Amino acid sequence: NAMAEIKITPEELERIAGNFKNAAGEAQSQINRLEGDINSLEGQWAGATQAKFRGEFIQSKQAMQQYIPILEGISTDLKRIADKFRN
Amino acid sequence: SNAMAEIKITPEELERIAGNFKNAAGEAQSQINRLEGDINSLEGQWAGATQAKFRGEFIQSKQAMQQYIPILEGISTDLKRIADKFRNTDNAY
Repeated sequence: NAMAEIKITPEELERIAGNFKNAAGEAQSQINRLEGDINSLEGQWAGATQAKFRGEFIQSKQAMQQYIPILEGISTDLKRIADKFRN
Repeated sequence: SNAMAEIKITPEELERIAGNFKNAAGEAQSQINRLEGDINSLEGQWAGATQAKFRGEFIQSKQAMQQYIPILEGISTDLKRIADKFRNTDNAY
């Protein structure tokens, strides 16, 4: 009985949409904290070293800036269908 | 502290920052894994274009994390390598 398929409802869709929205927020928080770490290294070692790490970090940030809107889009799509069920 | 004035960070400080990047890479992988579980849990209840819509959007999110995670891992690994190099002139003389 424990393994029964949980049937889709608007409540389930909104719950999972929430998971995606929350994941987007956590991801943003993470990149903010890591940026702080890279900022903290400025002036603490050779400029060539800082340039390499800043460059890598900006590449990671660009990947994150693609990722977050995709998660938000999934959340929106789930909510759109949830509203259909309710209406 | 380093013999060289230009180096204002200790090996242990670099290792700490490297730990933040490693933790972040782990957390990102755990996140995409749990979201994958969610998509997988719904997939069999969708059909046609709707099923494909969610599957494809999720694949796109997974691809973005496949860019992101190795960059963070690389930063962590490289910070630790530099820590090892700086150690030779840290509190040495």
